[PDB]
Amino acid sequence: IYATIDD
Amino acid sequence: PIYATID
Amino acid sequence: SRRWFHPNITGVEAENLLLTRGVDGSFLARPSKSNPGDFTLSVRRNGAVTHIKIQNTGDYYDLYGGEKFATLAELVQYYMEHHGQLKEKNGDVIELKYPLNCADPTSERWFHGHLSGKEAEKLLTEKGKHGSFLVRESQSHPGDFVLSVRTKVTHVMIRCQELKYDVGGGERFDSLTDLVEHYKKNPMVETLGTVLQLKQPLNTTR
Repeated sequence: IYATIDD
Repeated sequence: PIYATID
Repeated sequence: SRRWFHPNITGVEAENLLLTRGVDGSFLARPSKSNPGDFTLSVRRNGAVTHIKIQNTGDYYDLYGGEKFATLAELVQYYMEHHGQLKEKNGDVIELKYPLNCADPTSERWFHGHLSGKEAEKLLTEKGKHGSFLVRESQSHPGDFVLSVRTKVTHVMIRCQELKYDVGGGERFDSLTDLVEHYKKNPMVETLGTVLQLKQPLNTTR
């Protein structure tokens, strides 16, 4: 599973 | 940036 | 589809692309901006560019008129191979002569182009170190890209929307190399704690 990135 | 039509 | 379909551009960028990289008779297809998810044929004639709308009905494609087709590629083939079937309001004929190829987003060697998640995981684990990274095309969301990083291997979607490159949100970047250079200096953090350090590239071998 591809990964997510928040900011 | 103009479109067109054939018909 | 890369020989003639450009998923991340607009009428304006198609114009510029046809006028710089192309010749009269050069054409491409692209997503529609005035009605998604129709498609649009942009064509170069006698030094200028015209845009033709393709209808997407779900069962076929046509040009809001004319013959109907199962695929976009069959529609494009038809209008390449039957001359005079495409005429403006003035009755000028539109000729679809030369497909304009969708160029790669960069020429740096960490870009692997068509390459799967699994092929990336193999190359990186059996030929990279911790923090080895590459970029490839997305097979789950064609048109997008993926940053593949050794840490186990993590995949981060790179979205391309209106010629901008972001990592799902945050700063949109001019070129794919701006985004990569920027995230080497300033590591990104996955939302499970893992820091995705881009330490060294895993370059293509040919």
